[PDB]
Amino acid sequence: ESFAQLFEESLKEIETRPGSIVRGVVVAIDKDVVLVDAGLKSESAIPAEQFKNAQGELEIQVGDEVDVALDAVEDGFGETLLSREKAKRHEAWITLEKAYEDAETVTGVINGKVKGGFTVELNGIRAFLPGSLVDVRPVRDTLHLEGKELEFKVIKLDQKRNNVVVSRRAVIESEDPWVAIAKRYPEGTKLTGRVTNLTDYGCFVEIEEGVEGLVHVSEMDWTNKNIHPSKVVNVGDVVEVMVLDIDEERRRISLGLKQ
Amino acid sequence: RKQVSDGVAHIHASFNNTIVTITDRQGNALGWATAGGSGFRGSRKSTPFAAQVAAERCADAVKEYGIKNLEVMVKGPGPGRESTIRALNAAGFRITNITDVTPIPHNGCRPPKKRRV
Amino acid sequence: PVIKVRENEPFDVALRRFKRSCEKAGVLAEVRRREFYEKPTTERKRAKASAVKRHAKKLARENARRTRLY
Amino acid sequence: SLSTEATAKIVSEFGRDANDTGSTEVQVALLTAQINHLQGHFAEHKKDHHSRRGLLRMVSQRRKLLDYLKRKDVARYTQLIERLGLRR
Amino acid sequence: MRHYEIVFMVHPDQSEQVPGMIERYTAAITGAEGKIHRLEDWGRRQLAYPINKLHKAHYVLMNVEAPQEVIDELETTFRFNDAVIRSMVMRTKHAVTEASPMVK
Amino acid sequence: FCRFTAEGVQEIDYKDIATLKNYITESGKIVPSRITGTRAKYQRQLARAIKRARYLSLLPYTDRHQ
RNA sequence: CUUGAGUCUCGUAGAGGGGGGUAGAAUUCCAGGUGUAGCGGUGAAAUGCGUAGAGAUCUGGAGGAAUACCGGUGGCGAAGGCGGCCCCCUGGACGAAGACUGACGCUCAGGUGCGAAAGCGUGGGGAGCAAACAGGAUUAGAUACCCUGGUAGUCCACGCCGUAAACGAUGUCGACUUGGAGGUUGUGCCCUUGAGGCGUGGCUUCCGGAGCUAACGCGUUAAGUCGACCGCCUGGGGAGUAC
Repeated sequence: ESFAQLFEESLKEIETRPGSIVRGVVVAIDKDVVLVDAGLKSESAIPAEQFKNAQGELEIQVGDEVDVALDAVEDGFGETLLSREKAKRHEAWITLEKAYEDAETVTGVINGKVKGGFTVELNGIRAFLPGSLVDVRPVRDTLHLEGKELEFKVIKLDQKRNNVVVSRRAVIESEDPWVAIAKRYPEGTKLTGRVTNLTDYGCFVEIEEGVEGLVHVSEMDWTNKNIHPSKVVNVGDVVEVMVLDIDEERRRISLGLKQ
Repeated sequence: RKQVSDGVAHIHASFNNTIVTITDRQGNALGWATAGGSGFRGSRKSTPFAAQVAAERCADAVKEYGIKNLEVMVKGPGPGRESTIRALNAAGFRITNITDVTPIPHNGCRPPKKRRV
Repeated sequence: PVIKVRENEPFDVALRRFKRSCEKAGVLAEVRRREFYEKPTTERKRAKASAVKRHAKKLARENARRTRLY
Repeated sequence: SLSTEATAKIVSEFGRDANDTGSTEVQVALLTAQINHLQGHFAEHKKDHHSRRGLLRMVSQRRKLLDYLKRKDVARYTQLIERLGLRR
Repeated sequence: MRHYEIVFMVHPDQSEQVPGMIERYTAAITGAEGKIHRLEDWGRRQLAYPINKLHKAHYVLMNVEAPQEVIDELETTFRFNDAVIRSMVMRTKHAVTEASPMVK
Repeated sequence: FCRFTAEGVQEIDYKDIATLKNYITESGKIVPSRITGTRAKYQRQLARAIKRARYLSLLPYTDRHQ
């Protein structure tokens, strides 16, 4: 009756758009496709690679619940964007938690700087930070035992584009993209960027707060022309890339991957 | 002749023939060479190789001036564009600036009519 | 496309950079375009035709894609 | 176009209520004034054809209005044409 | 009457004469009960390209609510005056009293 | 992803040279609305501003000219 | 009487029109410097320009014409058409609310006006381009295509001409009939918590349903379902010609 109308606004009230409410129960597993049902119009074709943790093998059997993401509806048939990004929000929440007590503590282990800041990895994910953040002083973890255990003390974060440089060792110590496009500029600043869509000439890795990068086909590997970028890297994956070129005018930052 | 350390190389690259002219920084031409002059005619002189050899010839010609530094100004569309500069480099000048100086009007004069072939 | 060779920069690299700059400018293309007079009508026609082609590529092909080849 | 103040003045004079504005007579007056204004312009600028089209249209409209007035109420029309000095 | 925005560029050798010129311009505006809402000597400035062979010039911004006759007169003065290289009287909707982004 | 919609500007200013400089080429040319992602309404205004600047020698018409 | 039609208020976007200024690039020519044998052109050549110093290159000057980028199945205009920037004069469109007028409307034979390009007249101008013309090729020939030159003309003023595949090959005005993806330009609300969310108007591009259609296709911008008025067709040629 209005039973159904009320039930509709009820079901509106008991779901939200992003990957927030851990609701999809894994109702069929087959390599290489997981699939859930979070109270959406259809079931997700999940990769297996959004769900294996830190050494390669699966972690969740039938009935298990992770939220995914949304705001994109129907490409022909199907429903979602991946739950792994979901996870990013959780990471953001832990990073935010720092603010409360002015100190987020986990483990951060940063061996080296792709682009001037040691890389820190938290749980499954690994992030890149600006060069200062790795060390509190001028200590430098190059003399430290390789891939050492500390935590991360945050030095610097870019707040829009996601780059976070964190503080290893020293426990005792405690319009918008395009005007100032000189931060990752200078010749070869390495970046960690998720690829988006590979347009048979390109790969379109673009992460640093509303920009566009290409890594088109010529570098990508150490073979030139026979490569076909879909075979050689991925879809949706955070990779090794650096700038090689910026035009701040005809917004074409032309990144590379042969480095 | 007065020796000069730094100068310009003007590379007039047409569809039919490349012309390389080495000059001082002020404008006064020191030497020049062409693909047509280098012993290439018609099909041959409208090629990168021809351009390169013209460039080489030009370089040879301005040996007595003792030119070390060189800025390149590349004009027009042609094969003799990249090749010529490479040749120049080989000949052994420190290439300082590489400028493009193609005359692009901002819609000015009417071009000649389109060929019917 | 004005360029200056950086200190301890290779020649080849510089050349490549220059080429890239030129490409960006679209100087050669521009030159090609202005070689001969294009009647206004012709210009119009090309533009519209090109647009049409683009549209065809975008939508019809997308529709095709939905169905598998084998 | 006709300046706001001028328009207001025109309305006040011819319009009975002064808030009315849409009275036939008032409208006619407005048209007439505009036409008068544009005469000066068109003396200067004889090749301004596009602009003249608008003027022509306005004139036509005025004529129509006059015609309408005539059938409805003759005396009023007569008065109007005395005021404005319209030959017909 | 009509809110104009004027920017004129003086020859850099006549930079010491500029204030007087400005004053004169103001005076004329005042004469016809014209207001002058902002006035900004930008000073000596490097030109993006060398107009009339010279590389720097002295820019003056000036916003004015004046009748058009006076504007015309001003324009005429500018054209004949050899100190002022370029001018650009340019209409505006409102008074725009707040300062320019290059002054700030 | 237009800047002027977000800022919410009433009119683009030719005097605001820095802003303009983001939308102009290394070669001096005005950058397309595809690349910048500027809104159409604003784009025209921006172009106009640039043109004005060029007239006032605030921006250059081109890189080569002198 | 107020639903059609119009008037008033405030805004909005616009290559809409007319007039007058100005800017920068590029071509051409002139004067001069540097410099030395080629340049130019084509499928390949030659005519042509060059040692009387060309081409290249730099400096200065003259003058005309057009406005790169922006720029878009974008915008404006009744159509023709309209594109750097600035000012002056000026026409239309749309939206927001109200207020007013009170059928004042629609269509239109004759009539009147506007009407690309070429063309004509008189007077200016003349850089580039280029009918005609000349030479060089090509060819069996080449009164063409290609090359080197090149005059009317293109440009401005004021007149005339009154036609174009002046095309959406689709008269104008009004009403009604499933949808989707855009673009552009308003405007109301909403925590603009952000580039957004939900509407509501105008103009516009593409796809497609019913229906229609000889089919192709059209499809809320109809070529569907209807009404009002006008224009026009009646086998091909002869002929849009003769008188």
